[PDB]
Amino acid sequence: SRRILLPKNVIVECMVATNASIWLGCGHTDRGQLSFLDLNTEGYTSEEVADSRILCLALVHLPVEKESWIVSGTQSGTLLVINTEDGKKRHTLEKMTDSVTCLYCNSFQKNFLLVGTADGKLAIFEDKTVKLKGAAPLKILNIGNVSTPLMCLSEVMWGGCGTKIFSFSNDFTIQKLIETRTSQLFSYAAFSDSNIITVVVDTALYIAKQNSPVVEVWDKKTEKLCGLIDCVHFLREMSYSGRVKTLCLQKNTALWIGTGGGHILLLDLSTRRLIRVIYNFCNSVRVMMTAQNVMLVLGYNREIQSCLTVW
Amino acid sequence: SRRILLPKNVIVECMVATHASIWLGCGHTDRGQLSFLDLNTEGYTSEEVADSRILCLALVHLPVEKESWIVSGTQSGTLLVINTEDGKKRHTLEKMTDSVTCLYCNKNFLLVGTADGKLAIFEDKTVKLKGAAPLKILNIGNVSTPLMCLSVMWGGCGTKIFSFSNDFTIQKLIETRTSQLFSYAAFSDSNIITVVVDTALYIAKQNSPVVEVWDKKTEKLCGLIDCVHFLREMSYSGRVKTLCLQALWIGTGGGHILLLDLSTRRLIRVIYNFCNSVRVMMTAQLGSLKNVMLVLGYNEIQSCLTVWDI
Repeated sequence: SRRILLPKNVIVECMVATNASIWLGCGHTDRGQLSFLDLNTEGYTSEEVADSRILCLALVHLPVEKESWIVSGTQSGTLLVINTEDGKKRHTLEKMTDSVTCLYCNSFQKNFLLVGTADGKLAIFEDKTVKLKGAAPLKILNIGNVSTPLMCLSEVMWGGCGTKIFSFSNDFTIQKLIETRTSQLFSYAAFSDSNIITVVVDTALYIAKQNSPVVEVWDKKTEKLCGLIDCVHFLREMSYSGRVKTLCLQKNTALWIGTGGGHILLLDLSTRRLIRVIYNFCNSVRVMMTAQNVMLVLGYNREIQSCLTVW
Repeated sequence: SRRILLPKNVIVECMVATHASIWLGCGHTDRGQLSFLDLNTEGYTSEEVADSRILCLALVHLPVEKESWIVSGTQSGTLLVINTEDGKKRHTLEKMTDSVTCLYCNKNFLLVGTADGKLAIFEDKTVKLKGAAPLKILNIGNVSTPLMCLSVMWGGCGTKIFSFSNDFTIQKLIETRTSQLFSYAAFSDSNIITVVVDTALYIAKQNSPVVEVWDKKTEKLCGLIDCVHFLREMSYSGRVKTLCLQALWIGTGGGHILLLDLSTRRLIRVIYNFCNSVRVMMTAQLGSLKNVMLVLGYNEIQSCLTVWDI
């Protein structure tokens, strides 16, 4: 477990891992700046590659043809594809009608690039088609509207659009559509009327909402509330907001929760709840993800100092 | 609405009103101290009447024979009955096997819940007889599940809600620990301290900021009210101490009082820092057509009784 300090005032919007290194989208700038961080040497390099802020990143790897492409989704809707080995090899896919708010690589075996936009749409690209300039998506799913951003995808595929959880499979048709805005069992109603920010898929669906300390648990079959995890009460065992910022699952049993503060919770998902709790791990946990085995946690302190902890 | 300051360092464990004045059990003392407060003159008098702390009060009124008796249940299990008009008329009913933790007036009956999970029933008249035995004793729980609230009659024993109507059968027996799946597990694993019955059951648990709402028929959770989250619209504990129906009043461990709607579970009113700690909140009839709201709080201790009309 070591901490890697990023250059001062660097803000990280998005992050993807691959001498291990990571690609970063920068949020301290209104244009599209792509950064590269060597985890072994802690070296940081960046380049302006697009006209609008890079919101989300995805790494498309082609085992045949031996090529890795880094895909940047931007605030203007542009999908910029850049070659990992030769930066002079870069092009743009079809422009989205709104900002790109989600990038996921799925596999069905066929691999795909799923592109969620801010106007509630989900564009699907095939593995190979990412190499082609001006490439069009195989299909576009109109799941929401301009007011329901599609912000998270997890793996059948589950996703969050506004206050709705959606599911889709091979044919890319929306099978399950679950409205989470209403439930009589809600400990508090105002938290549940927020956009879903993250979805982790285990035996049940564990979702988090914007500016909400309550992780909701919904059932895949019955499409109803399974349970509630109130981070405020777990933290208090006292002025913590408990606002959930990120969810990360372990091998099978454990769930990491990064809160608005620097607090990280580790709960068991089988018969009890609380395993571990680290207070003031940073000032604010922003991103938490697994990579290949390894745990990456991006937090920031505030001038702004972003840090990447890894164990 | 007017507030009456009790003498300094007086602690009120239990409370019952009559017509206006109130009877108080004192908690600042290890023996059984009964106090009397005139709501018109704010005059306070007290007397040591028992050997152990008076935990509960009940006022048995007999319309025929025209007699009012004040019954005190104590920490040793003693049930002391005293005449309202003549204090020299006092006696003791059958000793309970453990401390008396609940006294309710319900043909009229006196229900006596104890700390070892038992409920003794006395008839209206039998309260006048020295050493009188109860009509029946229901063993609902055990030494570890005290019976602490009564409100058909519903009651709370440990983490279980029980029901009974004609005194010889426990009708409903509902385990409320099952709500571990929602909001918080440690809060739901606590003894029920108060129960209010309107259409669903609104229960509160010891050291819990979550008022649970259960269904009478399906015997399952209807909803949850988290006082911490309602108060935050910041270090408030939100620990519920008292529930009252009017709308639902909630007095918290702090000095905070919430007034929520039932049909819609929406927030009507919120009074912050009403005192340092709300302890009791109840309705009383101070005379003919006189419905009144009494709130006992405390603030080195200063207990106060706020009183307003409904």
